[PDB]
Order: sequence, then structure tokens, then C-alpha cells
Amino acid sequence: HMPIFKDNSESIGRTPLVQINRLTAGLSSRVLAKIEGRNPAYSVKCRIGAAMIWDAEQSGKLKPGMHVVEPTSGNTGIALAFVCAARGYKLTLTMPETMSIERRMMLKSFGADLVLTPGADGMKGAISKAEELAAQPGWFIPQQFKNPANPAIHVKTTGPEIWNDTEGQVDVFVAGVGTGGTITGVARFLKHEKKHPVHVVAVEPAASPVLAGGPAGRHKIQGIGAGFVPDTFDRSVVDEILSVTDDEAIETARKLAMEEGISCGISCGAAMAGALKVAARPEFAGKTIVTVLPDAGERYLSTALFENLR
Amino acid sequence: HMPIFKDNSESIGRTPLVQINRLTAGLSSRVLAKIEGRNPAYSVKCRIGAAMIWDAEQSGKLKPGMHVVEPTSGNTGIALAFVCAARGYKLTLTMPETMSIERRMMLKSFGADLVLTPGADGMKGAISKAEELAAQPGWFIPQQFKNPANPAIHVKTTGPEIWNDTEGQVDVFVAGVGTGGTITGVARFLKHEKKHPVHVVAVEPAASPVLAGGPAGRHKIQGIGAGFVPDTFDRSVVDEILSVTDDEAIETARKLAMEEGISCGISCGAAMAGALKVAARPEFAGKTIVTVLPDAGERYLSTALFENLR
Amino acid sequence: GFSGGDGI
Amino acid sequence: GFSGGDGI
Repeated sequence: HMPIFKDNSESIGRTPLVQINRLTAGLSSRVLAKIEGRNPAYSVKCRIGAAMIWDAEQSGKLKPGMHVVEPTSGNTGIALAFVCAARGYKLTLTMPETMSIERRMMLKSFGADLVLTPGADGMKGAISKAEELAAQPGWFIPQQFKNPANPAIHVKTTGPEIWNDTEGQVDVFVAGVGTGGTITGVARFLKHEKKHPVHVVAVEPAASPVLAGGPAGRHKIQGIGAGFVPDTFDRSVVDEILSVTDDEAIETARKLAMEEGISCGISCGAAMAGALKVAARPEFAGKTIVTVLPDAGERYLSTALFENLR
Repeated sequence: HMPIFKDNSESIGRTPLVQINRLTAGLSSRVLAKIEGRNPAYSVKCRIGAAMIWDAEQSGKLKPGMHVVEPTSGNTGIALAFVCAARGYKLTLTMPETMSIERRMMLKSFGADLVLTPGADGMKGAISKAEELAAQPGWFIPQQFKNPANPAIHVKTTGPEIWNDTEGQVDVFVAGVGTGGTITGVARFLKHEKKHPVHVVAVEPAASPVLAGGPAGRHKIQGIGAGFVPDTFDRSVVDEILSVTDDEAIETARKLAMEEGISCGISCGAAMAGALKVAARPEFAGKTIVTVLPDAGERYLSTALFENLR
Repeated sequence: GFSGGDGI
Repeated sequence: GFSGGDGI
């Protein structure tokens, strides 16, 4: 059974693996999707929102009454928001004013204070404002692209869940890279802790193929394609960089809902498009491919994902 | 560990219990919230969408190639939609033509065919159209308010999860009643299968107190207050009926997000409002009160729940 | 306003 | 679209 969780941050993870059946028709491999939308605030980021706060509590970087600040226009903000609501911290988030109203409402429902920076200054404007706020005494900044607690929680939770649920039957791991914490921690756990051979594939947007050495660019695959190589990405445990187009990501997310009944976001379509390409290669005949689906389709009602349904 | 799920319908349930800490400040009882938003299509109904389909497969009422139809303007349609997408059934849903576009987009993302019925005719018009369609050979209608497989899945899953996660420490169970399947199945499991004393409390809208014998009326607590006593509600296992106003349901759902970091819907606030009243009674000092939170806050962005955040 | 099974 | 860490 599960324990009784003493607050919502403790309930992170323990997400299911679901076999893909129709998108894989005609393959001899097996593709399993890990449903990270089933998290306390409905994305994979909940794991690192909890872990970065806990780690800072343990180190004394975060004390009761202190103020948390982070620049983020994605799921990390929602993750930090629910954790700070559950554990009692004042939270400020900075983000370009381009962030959708729906995400703003979700953050405000947790009592997060939003500082909207000029759209013209992009994410760099949000980052500089958060760094300025974080320099105030009594303010703590988790730094999702640098904080080792980010990949560490995937070593401690995501990786073991995959290993235990497959009973050690995992030959390929495919994951989209935002911070890289997910792929770093799962790969470190499978390769270093379990000494298990695994072909680890990082998925990035074709429109911003920075891990593969290309130029950063604008893309629509929310949650990946940071446009730089994050410190939390461990290239030494990744075997392959694979690009996916915006259209492939969007279309495969739509097909996950239509053909598998898995309601998921755009980067879920990107990860799955990559996983299905790898799963079709002759060398993985009869092997097991595991991929991560980061969040849920309802968070995307206003985006290009649902463009075709009015 | 968890099994590998052969399709997404198999992954229903296994939802966490989370202790409520600030809304309970000053109480000597313990209030645990079961987070049914963490289901494969993100509500408690996922359990009965799966179970009603599985049951009809086992009895032969549903065969490959047949058509599923149900009148539903709520989460049951989403549950049937992802199950039918996962298991390969054509699904038609009927509903008044005034259903929000956001809910219709979610349903169509699973490939459900939507038949809108005139808005003046309300739910009666949708029910009539579904019964007409269901009378065609080759068509199956689950009937969420009559199907015994609805409470049975709560006897088999929800109830044991509560029993096992609490290690048998559950003295009160509080549940909003829509179909009544949740409260019926959990109470049957605890009282009849485990012979365990538990005070079972049903929650309904003050504006539509039909279980208490009052007149049906219109209310804003989506998912409860059906306006009739459903066949799937077994009054003989319910010990008490509480009514909750629309305003205290909405406010308590907002406070669950703000004070506990639990993003949930309006009926979650209704259930928690009743649970908190029972938990404050001195006779439950030291006792454990369990309540169900049926779904997640993001499904309510365009509703009264978020009016205060524009 | 929900009634008659609406919203479930 | 997203760049510079936007959307994460």
C-alpha cells in the first residue's frame, strides 16, 4: 500500500507505466509510457519542486518564513507553487508577460506572487529579475537548471519506479530534455546504480537542436528546447540525441489521446515520436523502450495542441 | 511495485491519501483527502468508466465493433471516452447543447462523437436521445445511475485503498454523492467486507437536498446533486446526510489550493466542507476522517471556482 | 445550475 | 515559440 502523505509534496511520483498498443502496431518491440501527468500538481516537475525545497530545508538554505523565488514560465512554477502552499512558504515567480492567462490563474490559486517581466526581454528578463529578488536577505532561489537535487530526485524515485515496475526489463530510455534532470537521473540510476545496459536517447526540438550542436531557435514543444545545454544535463549518461519537429510532436500527442486514451501535452508527443522511431529499429526487436510523458492534455486547451478542435 | 498496465484503462485508481493540515488547525481529529484527480483521465469516474466497460465485456453486452452511448454532461463522459479510446470502441455521448466548449474539446480529443441536444430540454433531452440511440442493435449503454458495476469497482479498489493505506484507521468516511457509487462501494467494503465500524456521511448541495427528502433544484457543485435518488446510492450503508452551500463548496475548494497545495474542483470543496464540520465534533477527537476529492482544479478554469482570479 | 443528472 | 529557458 501507499503511506499516508503528511502533506501534498510527499505524494510525488509513483506514476504508472502504460503499454502503447496501436501506435506500435507492427513492431516487435514493446513501448511503455510513464504517466507523469499523474502527480500532485499534474506534471513531472512536481518531483523536483518538492526535492529542491526539501533539499534546501535540509541544508539550511531555506528556513520557515523565508521567501522562495524562481524564474519560470512552465511547469516548474506550478510545481514550486503547490509545494510552497503545502509547506507554508511565500513564493514569487518571475516570467515574461507572454505566459498564458490560464497558467497565471493556476499559479495564483496556490497563492504565488507573479512578477511579469517585459515580453521584449524574454526569459533573460525574467531570470535577471529573479536573480535580483533572490539577492535580498531571506530569499531562496532553487535554480532548476543547476540544482543537483533535480536529477537526484529522479535517481531516487523515477528511476527505481521504472526498474521495479518493469522488473529490470528496460533496454532503451527516451526522454525529452528541458532541464535534463529526468534523463540524467533515470540514466544514472539504470547505468551506474543498477549497472544495466540501456540505450539512453535525449529528444529535443528540430527547431532548436542545441544538444546536437545546432543553433537555438523558437519552437512550440513546451517544456523542452531550453536553447542552451543545462548544467543538470549529464551528456556522459546519454547515448543519442534525437530531434523531433513541432508537427511530429503535436500530431503524436493528438494520437496518444485518440489511439491510446492517454491525454497528454505536446512534449509527450515529442518524447513518444522519438521513442517510436527508436522502437522500430531492427536492433531493438523484442526489446523494451520506456519513455516519459511529462504532463496532461488539459493544460494545453489554449495551445496549438487543440487547434484542430476549435 | 505496480504492474505494467496493458492499456490505460487498467491504470485506474491507486490514488494517494493526503493529510489536511491548515484547514484542520486546532482540531484534534485527522482529516485525510483521497486525490481522485490522479486517475488516467483525471477524475474518480475513470474507475467506473473502466469497470462498466469491463463488466459489459465479461457479460457479453459489449463486443468488439459495437457502439457505446451514454448521456453525460460531466466526468463520466471523459472516463468513457479514454476507456473507449484505450480499448477500441466507438463512443457517442449525448449532452445539452450548452456544454462548455472546453469539455467538448476534451471529449473529442479521445475521438468521442458528440450529439448535442436542445438546451431547453436539459438533461432530459440528452437522456432521451441516448436511450433512442442505445436501442439500435449493436449499441451498448452503461447507465451510470443504475449499473451495479459502478459501486462494485469502489468495493474492489477505492475501499481497499482507503483501508490498506490507513492501516485500518478510518472512523468516518465523507463523500459527495453524484451517482452514489463511491459512497456505496466504500461503505459496503468497510462495513460489510471488513466488519469495520465507520460513520458514513453523504454530502449533497443545500440547494438540491434530495437525499434528505427535499426538493431538487439548480446548483453549481458540478458532479453531485443529481436531483433524484440514484439506484446506485444504497441509503442502508449511509449514516448521515449533510448539505453544503454553493459558496462554501467554492470557497473550500479555493482554500484547498491556497492552504494545502491541492488543486481540485468545486465538489472537492463540498466534500471537504462537510468533512471539516464532522471532524470538528468533539466525539471524533483522535479519530480519522477520510474524504474523496473527485477531480482537479484545471478542469474548472472557466467556472465560478476561478471567478475571483478573473 | 445542474439538475436531473446534469454535470455527472 | 520558446527559447532561452522559456516554457520550463
